[PDB]
Amino acid sequence: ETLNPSARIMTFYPTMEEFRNFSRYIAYIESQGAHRAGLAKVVPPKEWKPRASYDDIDDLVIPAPIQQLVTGQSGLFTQYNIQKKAMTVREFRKIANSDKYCTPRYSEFEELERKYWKNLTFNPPIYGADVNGTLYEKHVDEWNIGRLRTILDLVEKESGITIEGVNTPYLYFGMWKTSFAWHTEDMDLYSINYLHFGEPKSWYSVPPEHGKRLERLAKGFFPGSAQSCEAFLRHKMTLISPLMLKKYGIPFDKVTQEAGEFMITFPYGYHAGFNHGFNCAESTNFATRRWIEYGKQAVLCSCRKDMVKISMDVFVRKFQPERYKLWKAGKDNTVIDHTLPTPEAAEF
Ligand SMILES: O=C(O)CCC(=O)C(=O)O
Ligand code: NI
Ligand SMILES: [Zn+2]
Repeated sequence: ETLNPSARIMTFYPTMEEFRNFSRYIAYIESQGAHRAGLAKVVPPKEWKPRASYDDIDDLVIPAPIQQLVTGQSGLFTQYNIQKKAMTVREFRKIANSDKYCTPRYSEFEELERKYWKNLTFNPPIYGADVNGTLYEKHVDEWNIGRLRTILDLVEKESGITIEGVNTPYLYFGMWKTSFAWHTEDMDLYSINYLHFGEPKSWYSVPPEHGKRLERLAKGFFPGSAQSCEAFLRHKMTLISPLMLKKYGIPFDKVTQEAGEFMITFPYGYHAGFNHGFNCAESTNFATRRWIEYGKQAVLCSCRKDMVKISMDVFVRKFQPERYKLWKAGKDNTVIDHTLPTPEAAEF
């Protein structure tokens, strides 16, 4: 409980030498207590760039843009997705920067944040989300979201299963007021998010050690949804204002991600946020040894069946051989300490 005791969102500025080993640097920031906030920012070296120029993706296709309809009141909302026809990045950007959809004028972030929560349910925006692809140049070896080199790859490499968006990269083309609802990652994995260009992306995060409190709140406020899946928040449709969190004593922090910056989310870190205007982000999941225990206890959506589900078997057999027999029987009653860093952090 001694590292990052206030559990506030931390920001890191790795040197080029520190930057080169991804898994090692994650181990480092966890040794600093970064994981306790559920979310961390990493600012890459000035020298580092994922791609020389972004003026050649104009014809990139967004096959399934989503119009985000939001209904609700008193800081509690549900988001409904309407799939729109395919469109190109040009067409998206022109719509995004049009007077109908562009960022309103404002002075400070808190003003814009207020505008977001006041106008969430009006003028439904369009989000170019979940686009399969990468904007990295193929020769970039540092923090390449396409090939992060973590133990998550045991899913693809050993068992030959590709899960789109999970061990493959996703692109997100945002515009003003496009939202991502409160969620942890599938199987309570880590996620990494790089903002390639454009207006900022703002984030809310709840410390993993208080994630159960957010779940109780959500269940209380959406009792119908709670009855259908135990894990209805995994639907990613649930929006809850910071005013409501504050009212019910749920600790959280806020951070704004700027172009050229990484965000890292940690296992069982609930997060949500919105885009300030036209931008493009790239995202995927990854794992560390610490994640394995979260994966084994992750509570999954029960109402759908096509939901992302990863067999933990290969991970327990490889990294926890001494409890594999116990776990297969279902007698593994390990309790997770959310304040503990990943073992790989010992050297720090
Ligand atoms: O930018 C977004 O739409 C949300 C990304 C996200 O939830 C993540 O990177 O874990
Ligand atoms: Ni996420
Ligand atoms: Zn469900």
